[PDB]
Amino acid sequence: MVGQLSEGAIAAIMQKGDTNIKPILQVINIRPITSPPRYRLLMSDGLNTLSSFMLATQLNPLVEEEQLSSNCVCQIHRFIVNTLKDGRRVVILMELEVLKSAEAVGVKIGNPVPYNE
Amino acid sequence: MVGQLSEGAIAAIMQKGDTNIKPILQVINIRPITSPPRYRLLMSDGLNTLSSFMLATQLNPLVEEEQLSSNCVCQIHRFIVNTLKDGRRVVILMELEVLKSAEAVGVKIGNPVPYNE
Amino acid sequence: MVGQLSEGAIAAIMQKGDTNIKPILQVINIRPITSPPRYRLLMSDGLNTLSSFMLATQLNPLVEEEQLSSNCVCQIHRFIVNTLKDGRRVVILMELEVLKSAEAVGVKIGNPVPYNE
Amino acid sequence: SPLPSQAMDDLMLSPDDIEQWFTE
Amino acid sequence: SPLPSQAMDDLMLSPDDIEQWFTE
Amino acid sequence: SPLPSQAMDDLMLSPDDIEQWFTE
Repeated sequence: MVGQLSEGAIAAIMQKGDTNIKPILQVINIRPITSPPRYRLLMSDGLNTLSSFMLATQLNPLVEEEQLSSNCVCQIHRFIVNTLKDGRRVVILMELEVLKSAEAVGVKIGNPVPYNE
Repeated sequence: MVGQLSEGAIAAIMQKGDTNIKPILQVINIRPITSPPRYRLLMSDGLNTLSSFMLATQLNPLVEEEQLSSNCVCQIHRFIVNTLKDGRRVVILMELEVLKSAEAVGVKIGNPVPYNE
Repeated sequence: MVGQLSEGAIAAIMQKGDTNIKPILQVINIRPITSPPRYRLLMSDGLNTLSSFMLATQLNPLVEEEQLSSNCVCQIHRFIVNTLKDGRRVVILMELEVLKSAEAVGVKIGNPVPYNE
Repeated sequence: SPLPSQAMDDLMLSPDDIEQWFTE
Repeated sequence: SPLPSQAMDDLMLSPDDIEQWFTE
Repeated sequence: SPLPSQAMDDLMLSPDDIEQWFTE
């Protein structure tokens, strides 16, 4: 099941900041931040979790229609990175495809640990 | 590519002098000042450059082994600030990690301007 | 300080699309899009911000010489509007004068909200 | 919104704006 | 850590994670 | 500027920066 996620993608993005990958990740948690709500995501690549993912607002209908929800597996097709003053890298998801629904997956995959910031 | 650097970190350090950030910066230039040589650095956070960075001497092997070199991107993990009589703030880098090598990055990121002292 | 910006200019341009005004606006952010780079701008008229401003390339030297930069206040002397298939109106700035530098102004003026497209 | 030409608008986000998603 | 932008990270805690502080 | 500790800042000039004084 972990073989279904892009182990090391989070570490790669955090170290290199490159956007030339299309990682498959699991949504662990989604929270709105109140114009359209901004959704923040805690995502997993099976190895690490990271809470600095944000959704571009065009993707809000995926959340609102319950396609993108906790435990679902999705592939990221386009993202950008913005690095804050303090060093945290924020990953803004621009295009993504849900591969497998939350109910199809049904649980957290594996035992990912927070990325060490 | 600028989204890879901690825009505003330099200004933050110069104004607040706080050390509770772990900024990602690009090395622009390194010069030794002649005990171990002391390296002085002109660093960029994408927005500003600043030439009052100094390396703690335990970090000298990173320079000497060519890991830390002009154009590389590094994250600062521990630093201290010392403010001179004249107002300049010197930033002494105690711990850092090279994220991306000079050859991987290959050029100055963006068009940073000197911090206005 | 908001009394220094042309409150309602953005809404006027977006609704009427007329070019017979010479609004005073604040630069909030500038990003190059890679012939000469094309700069895209998020501008404010104090009331609204809008991210569909573009710079004619003859104005690139103002950006490159750091006259036109984030937080500066400028007056637009000539512009054109192009409306995309999807309804967004792009404002291409042809002539402008910087009135007050970024350091003179020093902060975002007021609390402008994104124009509701 | 959402319009196709708004796809990449977050490229233009003020660096302060993003920080504030995390602190406010 | 700790970074200023991590201030509110506990907003993102998996509801199971918090339960486990109390049972494990 | 000018501050006494900035006296020798030109030691740190990017080699490209100096070239550009002569070509631009």
